[PDB]
Amino acid sequence: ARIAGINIPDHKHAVIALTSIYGVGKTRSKAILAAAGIAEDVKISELSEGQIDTLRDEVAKFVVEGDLRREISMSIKRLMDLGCYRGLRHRRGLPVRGQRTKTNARTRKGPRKP
Amino acid sequence: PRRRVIGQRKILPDPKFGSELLAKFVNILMVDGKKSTAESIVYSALETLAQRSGKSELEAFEVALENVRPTVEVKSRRVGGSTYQVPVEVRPVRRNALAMRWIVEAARKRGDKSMALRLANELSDAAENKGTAVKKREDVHRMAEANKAFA
Amino acid sequence: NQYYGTGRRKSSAARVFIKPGNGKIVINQRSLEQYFGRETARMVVRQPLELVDMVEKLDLYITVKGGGISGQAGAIRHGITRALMEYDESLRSELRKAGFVTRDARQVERKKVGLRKARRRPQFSKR
Amino acid sequence: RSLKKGPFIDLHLLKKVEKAVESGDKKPLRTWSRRSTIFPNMIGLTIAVHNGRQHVPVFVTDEMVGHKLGEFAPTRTYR
Amino acid sequence: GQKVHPNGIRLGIVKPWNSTWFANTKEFADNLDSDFKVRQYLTKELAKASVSRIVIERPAKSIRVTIHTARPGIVIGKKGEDVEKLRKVVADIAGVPAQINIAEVRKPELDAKLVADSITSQLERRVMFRRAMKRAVQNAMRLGAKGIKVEVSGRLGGAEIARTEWYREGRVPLHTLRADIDYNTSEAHTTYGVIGVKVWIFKGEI
Amino acid sequence: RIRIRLKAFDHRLIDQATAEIVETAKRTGAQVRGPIPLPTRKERFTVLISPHVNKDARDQYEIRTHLRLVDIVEPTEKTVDALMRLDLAAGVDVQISL
Amino acid sequence: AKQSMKAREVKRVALADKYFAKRAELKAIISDVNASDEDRWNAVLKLQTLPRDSSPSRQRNRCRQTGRPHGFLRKFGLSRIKVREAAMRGEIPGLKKASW
RNA sequence: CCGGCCGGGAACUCAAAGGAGACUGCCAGUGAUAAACUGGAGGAAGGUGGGGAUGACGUCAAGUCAUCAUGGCCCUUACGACCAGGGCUACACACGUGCUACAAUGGCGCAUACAAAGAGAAGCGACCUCGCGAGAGCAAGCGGACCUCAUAAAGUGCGUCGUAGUCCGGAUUGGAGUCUGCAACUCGACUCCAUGAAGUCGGAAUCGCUAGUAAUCGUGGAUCAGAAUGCCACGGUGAAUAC
Ligand SMILES: [Mg+2]
Ligand SMILES: [Mg+2]
Ligand SMILES: [Mg+2]
Repeated sequence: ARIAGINIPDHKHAVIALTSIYGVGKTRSKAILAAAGIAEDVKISELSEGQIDTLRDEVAKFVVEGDLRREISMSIKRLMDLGCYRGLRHRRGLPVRGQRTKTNARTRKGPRKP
Repeated sequence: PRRRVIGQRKILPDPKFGSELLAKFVNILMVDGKKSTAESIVYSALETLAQRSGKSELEAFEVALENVRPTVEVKSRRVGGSTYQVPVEVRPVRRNALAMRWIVEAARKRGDKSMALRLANELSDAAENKGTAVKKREDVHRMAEANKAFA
Repeated sequence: NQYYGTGRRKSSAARVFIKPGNGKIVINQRSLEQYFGRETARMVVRQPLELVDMVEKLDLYITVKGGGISGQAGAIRHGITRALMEYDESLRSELRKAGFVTRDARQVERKKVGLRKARRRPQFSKR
Repeated sequence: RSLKKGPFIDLHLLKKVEKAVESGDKKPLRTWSRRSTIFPNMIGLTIAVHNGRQHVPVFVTDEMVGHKLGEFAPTRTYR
Repeated sequence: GQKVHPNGIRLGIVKPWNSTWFANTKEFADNLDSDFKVRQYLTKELAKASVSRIVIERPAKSIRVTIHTARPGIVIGKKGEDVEKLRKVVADIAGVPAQINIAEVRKPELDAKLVADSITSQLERRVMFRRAMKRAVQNAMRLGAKGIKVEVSGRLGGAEIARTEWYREGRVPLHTLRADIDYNTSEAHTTYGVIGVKVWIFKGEI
Repeated sequence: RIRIRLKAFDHRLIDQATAEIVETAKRTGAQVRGPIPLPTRKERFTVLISPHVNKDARDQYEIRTHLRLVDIVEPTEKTVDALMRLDLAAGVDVQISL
Repeated sequence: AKQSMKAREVKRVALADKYFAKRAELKAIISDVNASDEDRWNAVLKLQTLPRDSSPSRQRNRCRQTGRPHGFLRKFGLSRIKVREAAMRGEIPGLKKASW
């Protein structure tokens, strides 16, 4: 309801709110509720704050919103520093997940201009 | 094909209570070859109709079967080229499949809960004539009311 | 005493044995509702029995395998037709009228060259 | 990615810089072994990465840590 | 390719095999190359001695090479010195012991390969191809043949274009899968070009 | 004692290759066990008869390799003395495994 | 079919199995979970001198008579359009055409 | 020691062969009593009952001299020969095949049921050990209805999710890896963690299909050191019309 400072995962199950949290995904929520000692069958609207602060303390061990994009940007600045092919391609605003580029990258390369 | 004039196959009756209509009722909705779950959700939806109608299933729909079933369809007679409606008598040998077809097309509708809850509510809607397959009957009646005495 | 029911329904070998005296139906040392009492073909394993006698006169001992759940549940429907032969004529002429005694020689067609399935042609272009 | 045990270094790329770590390498090097990566010893070089039509002189900063020579070679001319 | 070889579909049915031996797929290709290269060497060694057909067998790596000839007088030579010399080279190229056996044909007009070799010797001399075909077909029909289909194709007689010519005299069942027909293919490369022959002869029915 | 495992191509060849094994072992060889069908493998594949063009042209070639068991059960000496160095119905493969 | 191609298969196969392809104690025993001694380099030191003429991964594993990289099959030794012309000519033991 | 594991039977599931039986075999009839056909019992099996290889004179002088072949021509201290490296995967942009999709006849979790066809000796590898998984050690066993690849999947029971791009769906990149073969980025695949679109079942137009077919959900082979949704193949579930 308040975790992470900004995100309100209201009416989300205990681990579903953590999968929907900004920074982590599918298994880290399970890992958090296992390291904290909570089950995942009820929404966030039933667990009191006596444990929500503990969930927020336990998630303070990973990279969070403010450092997530900034570690990504540190890597991207390493790309703008080196000059390698993934810096060249990334410095032209091109799609994001592999190697094939010629015929089918149209969603993230945008529709055809002319 | 152009040569042979054969008809349809034999219809397997249902082992619970023999109903060709019900069998077709399921096999028109059948999808993808996964019939185990379809059987899990249709007979469960019909023993749940057994209370929605108060009586059994073969008579649950006979009060509404007629409502789905019209007297007319269209077949274009060509006297130089035409593509609009020309009314003709609908065949009863397949009017059953037509009636079980449009009501499952309507059963895909009303979608908020799962399948079994909604298709039986649609059966009640044809019992009290509040379905869109019930209005399809008047729609084909309108596609027949216009051009009479064609051929 | 002991009478055998054959079967080969849809690549599913039916091997049935019938005894007189009771009405138990055990599928490969497992019971009716343990395996498929509420599943596909839940009653055609009795329809041969429920055409004449099922509940307490004749008890069954089935071992059908080699396919899918539906194939195993139909292998018995066809095995009991061959098992009910202690009154061969009265059990065979009664059921041939309704069927259930044919083999249903249905074999899954193999992959045919070109045809991307048993019958599907690869997609055209025309142009 | 690459090996679990030992990064793949060619012997023509490795040794030419080994004894010149002592001296300074004085110059670009005619590298025809673009398939190997960089370790602290090779930082500061003006090496000539193979690219076909020519060999590109590339300065090796300390930031080129876990990367191979064949990656920043202009084989993708594209105008 | 509308017409299949009218023996490849009748091989293991009515007609004899030609590479008759059992083994496993660890030396099989080594047996195959040794068979092919030595078979082509023997057809390069005994062609003028008329080899109607050659059969290969590998029983327990003591192979049997059977050579069906029409003129064995020049095959054996002086009491078998040529054959005892040949037993050496086949075993050299194959690496396996070889038992070579000559077989005989009385009338050489029973093999389509043996007459196709005659056609190959015919149409490489600037001779009338009709005088070859129409003559061999009557020479075969007078001794007996319930069906014969002889085809010559290509540059025949200086056609300068693609042309096929066939002489069909009798019942040639290239579809019925109960009969026995002999058939083989040959080419003759004159200065004009190659000339291909297809010789079908139906004698046996069972 | 001689587990005889022979493998051959044809059923009208392996039958006449097993006839001699099962005949010689009764006149000399003390009541062999018997032959079992022993289902077979046929190596079914589709090999490209294709030339540079026309992928849709195929061939479906196979090799039918028959499988049979004999299993002479008794360790009789005249069995091995009758089955020392004989090979019949060429086109087959036989072995003498104790 | 090129003379040089068909000889290039020969120059590789004459030495691959004559060399490190069987002389392979310095192939896997050196490359293990053992000490991170010079061994990690000593693996590559020999291979830098070794030609890429001799490695199991290298050769195309094709037909012999043709010289053609395609059409070959692992079990035969011959390309497709030659092996079929010998097949239905009869020169393949027990190979014939059946159907289902 | 409810593992056919141990005696035992050689009934049986099944299996490789030899046969068998399906045949218009009989009957009603508009009709040239003909032919046959809708068709009835019989009938494990109804009309070529399954399906397949099988392509008839040939045709577009269709494609192929880069599968191979071999005239004719040409070059031949070069159009021959050899090494390293890049390319074919470069990309404003068309189109042609297919998987994933465009959620609730559905998604996630425990649980749990059954295939047939294949492959396996310079090759597969039970078992045990480490790991979330990928996969690394030890490595008996099989050139094979015995040992293995290899645990089939949708399924069945059940809980939850309940309409928002939401537990739908996952891609063209980040970060850390895992194997292969000298060798993984220009150029291999795979696993995990992190971000999360398009798209809300569609226009012109157009394609596949007469059954155990379509649709389909897993499996294996080939090619191979590695390298597919594809090619070819196995089987599970299982429709619709044919006026
Ligand atoms: Mg892009
Ligand atoms: Mg053309
Ligand atoms: Mg169409």
